[PDB]
Amino acid sequence: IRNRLSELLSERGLKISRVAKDVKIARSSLTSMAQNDSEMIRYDAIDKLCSYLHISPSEFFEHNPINFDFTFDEEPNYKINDVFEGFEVTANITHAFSIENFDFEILVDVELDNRQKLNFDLDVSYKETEKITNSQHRFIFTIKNEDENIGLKKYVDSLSAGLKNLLFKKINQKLSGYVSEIIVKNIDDIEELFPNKGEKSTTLHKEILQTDSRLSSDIFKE
Amino acid sequence: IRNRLSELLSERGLKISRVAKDVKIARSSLTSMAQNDSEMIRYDAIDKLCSYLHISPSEFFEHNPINFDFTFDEEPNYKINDVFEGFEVTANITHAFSIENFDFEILVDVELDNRQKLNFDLDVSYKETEKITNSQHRFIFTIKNEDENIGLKKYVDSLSAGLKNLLFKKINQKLSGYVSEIIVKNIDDIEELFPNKGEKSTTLHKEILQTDSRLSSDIFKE
Amino acid sequence: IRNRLSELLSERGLKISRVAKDVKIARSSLTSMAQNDSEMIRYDAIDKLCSYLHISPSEFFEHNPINFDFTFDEEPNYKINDVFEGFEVTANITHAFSIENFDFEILVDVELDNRQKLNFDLDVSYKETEKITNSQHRFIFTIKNEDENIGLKKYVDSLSAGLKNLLFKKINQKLSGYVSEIIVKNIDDIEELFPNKGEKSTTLHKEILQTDSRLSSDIFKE
Amino acid sequence: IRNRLSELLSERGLKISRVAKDVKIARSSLTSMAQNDSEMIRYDAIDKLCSYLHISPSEFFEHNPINFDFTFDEEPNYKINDVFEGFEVTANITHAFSIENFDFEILVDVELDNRQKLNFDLDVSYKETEKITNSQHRFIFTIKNEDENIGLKKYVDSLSAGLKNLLFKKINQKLSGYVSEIIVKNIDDIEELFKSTTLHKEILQTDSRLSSDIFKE
Amino acid sequence: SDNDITELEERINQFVNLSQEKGRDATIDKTMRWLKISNINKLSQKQIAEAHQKLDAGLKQLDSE
Repeated sequence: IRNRLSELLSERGLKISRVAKDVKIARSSLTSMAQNDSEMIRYDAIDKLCSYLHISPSEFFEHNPINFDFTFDEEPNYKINDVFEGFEVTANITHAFSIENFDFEILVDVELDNRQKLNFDLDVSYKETEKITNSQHRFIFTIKNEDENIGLKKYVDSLSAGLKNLLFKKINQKLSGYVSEIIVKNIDDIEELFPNKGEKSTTLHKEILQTDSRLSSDIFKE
Repeated sequence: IRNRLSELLSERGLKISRVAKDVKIARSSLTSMAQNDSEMIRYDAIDKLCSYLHISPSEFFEHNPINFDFTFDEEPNYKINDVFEGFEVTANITHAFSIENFDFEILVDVELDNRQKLNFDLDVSYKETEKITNSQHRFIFTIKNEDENIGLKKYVDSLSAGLKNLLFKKINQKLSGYVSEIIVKNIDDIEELFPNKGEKSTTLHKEILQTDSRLSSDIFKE
Repeated sequence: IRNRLSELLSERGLKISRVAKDVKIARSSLTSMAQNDSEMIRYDAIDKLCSYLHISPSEFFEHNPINFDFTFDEEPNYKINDVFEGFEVTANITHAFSIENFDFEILVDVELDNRQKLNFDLDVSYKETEKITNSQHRFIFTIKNEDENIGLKKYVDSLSAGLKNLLFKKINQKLSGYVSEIIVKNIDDIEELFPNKGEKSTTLHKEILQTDSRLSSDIFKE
Repeated sequence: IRNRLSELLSERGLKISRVAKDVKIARSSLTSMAQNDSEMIRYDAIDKLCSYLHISPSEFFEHNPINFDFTFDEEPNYKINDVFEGFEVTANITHAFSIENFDFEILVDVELDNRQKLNFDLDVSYKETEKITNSQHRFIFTIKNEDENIGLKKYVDSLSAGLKNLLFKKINQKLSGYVSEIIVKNIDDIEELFKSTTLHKEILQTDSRLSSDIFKE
Repeated sequence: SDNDITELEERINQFVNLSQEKGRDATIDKTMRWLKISNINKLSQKQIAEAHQKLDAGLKQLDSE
């Protein structure tokens, strides 16, 4: 689950740097652990933080027994047309290529407190290559059978907002990694001849891996 | 703070192996984490255990805001006579050498919930090289000013029995490491020519490092 | 803390050279120690000066128990555009480059007489590259959250004017060193091909290190 | 000038290590500075100590406007007798040799708070050798003209006990270096055959102390 | 372009002399280093024109100085 550090210091009003100066914990590690993204934590860290904030681990750690495990299709139904519109001169994923379609199945083995586990199948298809900035884009996917997985949404929204955001992050990150992996195997290296802004030269590979595809559906609104 | 895994599974009656088969966590790592000795843990690990045991992290982690930080003398008052009574032929620390005296100061900065911190000085002297087995010995130390640090004992016993045992472990381990470090720098290598039992050949260095010196005083009974 | 030599000899009307001739102390060392900048002092020096001025160390050492410790961001939010305006031909920091922005956090752990310590966070941003002379410039920074640190200012102004000036010096010097360090790592050597006044040829590095950036805010007026 | 950190800690019973941890200063430096042995002090050190001990620098630095300066004769009146026998058994300067005479005048200026300063001349002659240890013997010099130094005793004991001890330490070191410089040049090194020491090194280690009614400690 | 190299040489020497007139030590090798040219005699015309831009700007700045 996730440490409630972000919620804790938001309530306290303190800053990560201020906490780090107090508990003698490295700023980078502490700020990363402040975010729920960190997958590992140290007992030293939990001791120092719980003491500094004068709180038991109960408040420090937010846990919901409902475990959401996600599995993706070994082979997806993916078609990626290659349209090389000067990607090397303009670093836009659109200029490098375009997803004709990308549909596959995401199996979610939602587990309650009891070992009883319910599996939900998600027919997820690529919908649009949303352009967040002129520099980078975010692939957007959509669940065709989301109406079938209405019970899944009931379970998702049954959790805390922080835990809901943590799931959304986990889903987005897994999906991004999966999509970037598939595309990088399907699309040849398209090195950017001119560094972007002249600051650094990044190959299409670096762009697609950097590209973060967040699923969009009523199942996962926030 | 310590994970109460040992207490949790003792209450449940379950075995570490049984839990590992259930939560898909490596037996060695899980059994080490079951002991309070582990200094690191994973959010995935706490998620899986809290869910398996159907309990909030409150029960999973036991935290007392009273932090006991220990510091040792850079230079101790140590005298170690060398009496080489055939250590190579008989692997007994006594055969290798003997501590004439080993006294030094252990500063404990006990911190309450408030930043108010109280420091207790421990005049700790070597008392006896207790022989746990015919193979290995445990150095025993004693606090001369333990009566002065009666307030420290009041704070120690004010904690939970599990946390008290964790402190005793931490103190013993730090003291062992310190003593072995000093001795190994003061005593030349006395390799054991004949492997002990023929199973393996271990040098005096390996024996003293293996040697675990546990402090003995009314301050720390259990 | 600071020696009051400057204030002492200003009151006496005597000159540093005159004092040095009297107490047999090296002019350079004594004049440096006359300024509060020197961080080290000799017992012989305090004996000779206290005797010469016929005063107890009370009047020599101005001490206020309020300790102001300053810490800076390991990584700052700094953007430094490079403008190649002939720095070599003209030794002006503006000609070498320009700070687009330089904001970061300065943590001040103000400590009262009691160990109780209060930490103040300073969002400090580069404001203007003030040109003190045609030869050199002083970078000027400003505290965005200075209004939040109004209590800090209350503590600053609660000290003596000499001690206030000493803090301002310390803050300026730390800030200058920090800024020059960051810039010298970010900007390549721009050696000056033609020496100005033919006295010496100085690389931009020497100029930026020589450049002294003094923070400007209502927190620190004098 | 007398650091009272040492005295202050004895007052409060605070261990040197405890203070060093609290004020984030090296134990070695703090203990060296505790008896005002080091002749250099950091502004940071005194600031931290004053804040930590809740004291003004007045209770740390004790200064008596009075100043003492000691000048030794460029040429002393000394005679040497070298036995060269018995040094070998165990480090012992007395068996190796001894100083038959070592009478010399030391010009001491006791400066008052008023610019005027008082010059007092004390003549110290070799009295005997102190067997502080079998390894080390400290030469003893007695003041012949203690009559001229009656006011010297009054000024000396007019200072605080710590300051007196400081003076005694300084004069002892100065006398020891003076006599060692004078003697080592006229003394051939004797190897300590019975970890390796040369009679020269013995001379360097051997010190000297002025035993007189003017300086009893 | 021997006519261009004379114009470039005259301006760079003029720049050196003005620097010396300003009291700033100047040497031709350094002003050549500013142009970062290996041989002034043999150079592409566009580079002579590009060099001029450097010298004229620098020459003017010492005037302001």
